Amino acid sequence: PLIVPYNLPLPGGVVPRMLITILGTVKPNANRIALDFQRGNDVAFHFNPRFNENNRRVIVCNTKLDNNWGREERQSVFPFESGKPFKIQVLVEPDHFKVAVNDAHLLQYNHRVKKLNEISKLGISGDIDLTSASYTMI
Ligand SMILES: OC[C@H]1O[C@@H](O[C@H]2[C@H](O)[C@@H](O)[C@H](O)O[C@@H]2CO)[C@H](O)[C@@H](O)[C@H]1O
Repeated sequence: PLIVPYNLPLPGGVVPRMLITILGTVKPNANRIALDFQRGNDVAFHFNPRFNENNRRVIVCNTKLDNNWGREERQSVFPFESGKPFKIQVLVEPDHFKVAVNDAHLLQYNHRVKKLNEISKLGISGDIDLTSASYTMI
């Protein structure tokens, strides 16, 4: 497998029709998963499934600019399960990141960081075994 935290370069950054596919297994007793699309120190798109936030499972999305978190966008649909293999697909669209999990549309995140060509790293972290992380152009 791959080592977590894992950082995947996005050469020349992200562009519409770029599809990123993450395969992994959620650890038993997992607490968190995080995908961080980075523009230098800023986090353009933080995708953060939380398995126990006040005894609820929730996905938090946010952007971090100059070390400051913005308005969180929370999704209560939680297709992840401890112990079980997942597929995360992030499709870059002109106005948002489109996320599907195990082939089901999960959420959309309107681009707050506008310089898409400067979002050049994807950090992958959390309580998972990482099987594969790749991108393609569709
Ligand atoms: O917004 C993503 C960001 O959240 C941080 O935790 C927040 C928490 O979600 C919020 O409910 C609370 O009031 O403030 C905390 C600190 O901002 C996480 O620490 C961070 O990892 C990100 O996931």
